[PDB]
Amino acid sequence: SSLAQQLAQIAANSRSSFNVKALKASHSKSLIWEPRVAVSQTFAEIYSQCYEGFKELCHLDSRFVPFDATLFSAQSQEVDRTQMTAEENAALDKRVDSFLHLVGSRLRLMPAIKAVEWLIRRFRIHEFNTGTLLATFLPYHTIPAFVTLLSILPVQRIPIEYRFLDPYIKSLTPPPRAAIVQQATNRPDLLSAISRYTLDSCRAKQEYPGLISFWGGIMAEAVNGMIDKMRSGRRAIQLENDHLLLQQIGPVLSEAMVMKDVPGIQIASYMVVAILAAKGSLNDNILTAFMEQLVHGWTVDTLRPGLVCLTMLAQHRSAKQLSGRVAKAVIKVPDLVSSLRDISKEHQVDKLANGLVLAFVDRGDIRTLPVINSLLLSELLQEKQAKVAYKALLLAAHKIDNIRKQVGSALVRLSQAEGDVGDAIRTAIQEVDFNIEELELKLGA
Amino acid sequence: LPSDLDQPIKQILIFGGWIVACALTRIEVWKAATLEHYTTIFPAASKKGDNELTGGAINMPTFLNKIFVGRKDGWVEIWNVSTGKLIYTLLPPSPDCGAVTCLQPTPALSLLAIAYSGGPLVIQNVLTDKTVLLLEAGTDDAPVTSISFRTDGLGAGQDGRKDGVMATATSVSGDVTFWDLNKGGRIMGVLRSAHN
Amino acid sequence: ENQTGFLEPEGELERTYKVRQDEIVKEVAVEVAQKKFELKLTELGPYTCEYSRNGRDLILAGRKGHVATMDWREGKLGCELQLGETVRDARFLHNNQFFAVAQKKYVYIYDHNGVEIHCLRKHVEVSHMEFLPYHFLLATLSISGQLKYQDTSTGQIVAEIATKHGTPVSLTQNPYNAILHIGQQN
Amino acid sequence: DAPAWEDSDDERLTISLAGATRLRKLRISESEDLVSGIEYARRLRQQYLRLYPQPDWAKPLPLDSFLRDANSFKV
Amino acid sequence: AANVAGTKNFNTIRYSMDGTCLLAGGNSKYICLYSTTTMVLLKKFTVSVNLSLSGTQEFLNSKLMTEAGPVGLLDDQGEASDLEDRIDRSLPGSKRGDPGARKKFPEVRVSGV
Amino acid sequence: PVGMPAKWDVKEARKYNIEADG
Repeated sequence: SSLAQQLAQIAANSRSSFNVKALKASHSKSLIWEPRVAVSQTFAEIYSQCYEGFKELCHLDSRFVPFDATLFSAQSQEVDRTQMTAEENAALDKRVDSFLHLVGSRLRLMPAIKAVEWLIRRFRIHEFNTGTLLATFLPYHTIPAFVTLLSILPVQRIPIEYRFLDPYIKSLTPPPRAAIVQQATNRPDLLSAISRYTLDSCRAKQEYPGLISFWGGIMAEAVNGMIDKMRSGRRAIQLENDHLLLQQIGPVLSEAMVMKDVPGIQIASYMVVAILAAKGSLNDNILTAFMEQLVHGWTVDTLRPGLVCLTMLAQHRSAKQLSGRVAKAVIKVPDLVSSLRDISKEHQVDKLANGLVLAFVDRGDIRTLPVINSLLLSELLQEKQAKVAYKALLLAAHKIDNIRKQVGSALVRLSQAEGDVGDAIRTAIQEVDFNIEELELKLGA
Repeated sequence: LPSDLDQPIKQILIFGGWIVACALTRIEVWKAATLEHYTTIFPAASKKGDNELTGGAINMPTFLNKIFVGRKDGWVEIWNVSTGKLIYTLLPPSPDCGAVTCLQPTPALSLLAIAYSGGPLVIQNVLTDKTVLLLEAGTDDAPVTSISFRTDGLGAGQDGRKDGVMATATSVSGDVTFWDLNKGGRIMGVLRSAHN
Repeated sequence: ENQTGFLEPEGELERTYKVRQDEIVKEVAVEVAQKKFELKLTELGPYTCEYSRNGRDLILAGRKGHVATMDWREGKLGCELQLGETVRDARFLHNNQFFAVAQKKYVYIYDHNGVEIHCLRKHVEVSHMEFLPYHFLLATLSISGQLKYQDTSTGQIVAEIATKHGTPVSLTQNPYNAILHIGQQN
Repeated sequence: DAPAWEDSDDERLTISLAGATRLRKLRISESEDLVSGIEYARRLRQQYLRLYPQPDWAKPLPLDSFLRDANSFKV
Repeated sequence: AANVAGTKNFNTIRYSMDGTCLLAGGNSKYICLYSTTTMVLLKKFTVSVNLSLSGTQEFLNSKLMTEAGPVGLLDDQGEASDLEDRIDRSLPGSKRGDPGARKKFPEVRVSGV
Repeated sequence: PVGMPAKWDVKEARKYNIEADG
């Protein structure tokens, strides 16, 4: 039946109805009205009700006024989408995607549902824009409006990535987050479609906390399940699986980490980076790439979550020192040591503080000495890290060719420190076997 | 063949009405309508090594009578093959990368992809002499040797509906590498062990 | 209501016969750009297309037997059947309900599901057929040169004419007179 | 975006457009026969843009540089 | 072809003029030449390579199977220029000869050795 | 099932003939 297969593909690819029963069914598919009423409704009744809904939506938010001129127009009562050309259809698709990104925040409200019902019953968005409509209803997958949209969706018009929804169309129940997350770990296409929808919204600054929390939660659980799948024990397969995970993730996180204007999606990308650095055993250069981009990316609004994710990233590294620009922007951080004590009450900041002290000591600048002194007297490092940091400081003092005055002032303050850090510093002096009084009287004379 | 040809003949290139043979340090050019010898291009160098024509010569599509040769030094020299005249030279960026390993015309107009032995792939306007993209595409031990662009019109951008895909391979490996050239030129996949 | 379609060349160098189907499909509306398809049926002879006289359903018949009846806009097929022997010409009757296929010896008329209603035994070796739409006559040229008009509604052959000279090469039907232009071999 | 090098031979070259059947399609009017090399290359560029239009990549961040660096995907 | 029963027997057998080797042939492509003492098959022959006959290869290829049966099975008499070639004077169900005798792709059988 | 590849057919693509860069 190759002819029946070719004709089945033609009938599935066809878009306009060609017999009266097909026109009546396609006109009967609605969100609000039952089918027995929605068959016998002209486009003046639908436009009156749904324009009352759009008047309420346009009085709520200001930015619906171009759609007042182009989508919800009295002339747009009459336009048939299947009679315009391909470029008119593509521009109408752009206008519809912009309205759906705009209306996704208020979609629990009956004005916004009336506006989406106008788009569905006039422009047939459930058939021609199934991707954007299904993606903008996906963060509301626990509501009866999503159940009704799932009821009126055509089956073969859904994209391949959203074909987990077929049992929930056969039995009209809302799909659970376990089903969405499990299909996100199995298919990279569904995770890429959700992340592409929310990043395309957040570039147009039409974000809302429901969408941001939705994407952050599903990418966090999807990266969790994806790491638990990618783990193999064989060396070359786990190398290739880490590379495939990074190639599937990298654009999304590389944009959502440095999206400065949207701190919610920035914090959600920090959450995904923290999961990726803790659970997945990655490499040191990948973790320095993540830290350098976070350091380039933070604001004042995400500074303390950025520092938490930075503590996790620096903790799960095998190398001991940080790569420059990380230490430069953490110099630019306002209250470093007090914030690190507030984090170290719950998060073990020791390797970050050790790498910070080493990367400051590797600078020959002398505007880092209050930060070095505070990080040493902080009680954040361990005894061995404090000892090797002070040894590197005295070695830098021996390597310098003023500078030595501030160096000796810092060294005499660190030697005359009070507690266990001062005990370990004087013990480090005793095991490097070099006298205090030489450089003491050399700087005092 | 000319009488004083004592070199192996590395590649052939037919365009216009001219067939062009890059031998090793020498280009012999015939006219194809009559299959007759026309002239001989002699690139020159100051050092002994830098004269060697590794890589090859390629034509750009809308460029009249011009071959683009790569040298053992980092230079890509444009040669007008009608009058046999060196018309421009374009220098390698960051000159630590030493030898032109290959070069291929993009589907964009007057943009050439030069691949150096030190690692970088550059794509450059060859009349503006201005670098469009710079990509650290190879290890210094594994130089990029063959590059080819997808002239389909789609295949990039994490959705598959955007163009700009380039495959590349080194001779020391057996894996090809696909780049999406859109944002900055990221990598999108590596097909591993395509051959032994 | 509707308007007649057209295309007119704009410049002085552009000419109408150099226009590609991809250019037409890009410039035209989508409900009519859907209708530009292609069926790829390779193994069952050269195919023969005939539309119904409203253009709802088309029948296409291969030479080696493959006769199918489809609603080509809605993309569903009403019937498909294989028939074994050769097929000279397939033709819809007054509706898309009945069609008539010229087999190796007889013509056969079939219902909408493809269930064979009957075969016409007086019409042997029919090579060409034409259905008058307003009379209900089905006019068949055999290979021997005999032209039989069978009334489809009542079921009796009206007038067997014997074209005295040669096998006929072609046959068409004037839609205004309902006279038959057959075209000979001399 | 001024062109760095200029050819001196394309001024001198001339090419008949109505003679060749392949070059027939890239004239403007039904009068253009003999075309200099610069205008010939311009029509040839227009025709290349007709066959394959200019893609949108032909018109930094640490993680993006990490992704576009191919020394990171080693085995 | 492994499950076809009917081409698995020897319809005719003849001894050698020596008396040491049978020769055996049935309704099948192969002629067997057995030894009558050592009881082994000395040599097997193939009667025809001719693919216009019907049973000369035990694995027919799927290129010749359309959606209407095999391609060497559709009645193609109607695409003939001559009437005496177009007429089918065949009788329904006549295995042993009829003067009609369609005889398109006849079987391979060794009826006598 | 969805996500399965179809048969391979050579897509007709118009190429720039390079015999006219002369």
